[PDB]
Amino acid sequence: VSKETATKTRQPRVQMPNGLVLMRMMGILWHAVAGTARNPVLKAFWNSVPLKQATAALRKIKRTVSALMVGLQKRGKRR
Amino acid sequence: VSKETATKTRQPRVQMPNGLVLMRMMGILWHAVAGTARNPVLKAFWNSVPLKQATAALRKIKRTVSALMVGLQKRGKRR
Repeated sequence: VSKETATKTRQPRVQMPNGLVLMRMMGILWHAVAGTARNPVLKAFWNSVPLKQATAALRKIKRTVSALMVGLQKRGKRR
Repeated sequence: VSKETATKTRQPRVQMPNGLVLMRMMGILWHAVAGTARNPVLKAFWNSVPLKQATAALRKIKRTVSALMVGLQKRGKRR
């Protein structure tokens, strides 16, 4: 549920599947470095983030975002 | 100065340099879908934002952030 994902993002006890948490970790860090947001339990999990497994997601999820970006451009001109 | 940029994130009159404003657009836009925070300044910038040229610039930065993670791995084990 997208409505749920939006609520779970930046919410205490973000203990969810690895494939889901690793899809929000960098998002939070993006604003954490230059902005705000620093939850105790979040920090603990972040300090426990694997090395190789992190890069594996970095080179995967980011590609999908790029694919969709160009994908929508293919349907920019209809009719 | 991260402390200086921090208070500029999601702040009105965010007329930052090309590479700087893009970094903000690649952050707040994500939160706008997974939460909230939709400033007219960003909406206007995104409205007139390039399509084909965007993917290229974004991918360029996507590499750097991922390279940093791998770079830290080479310094995870000190002595």
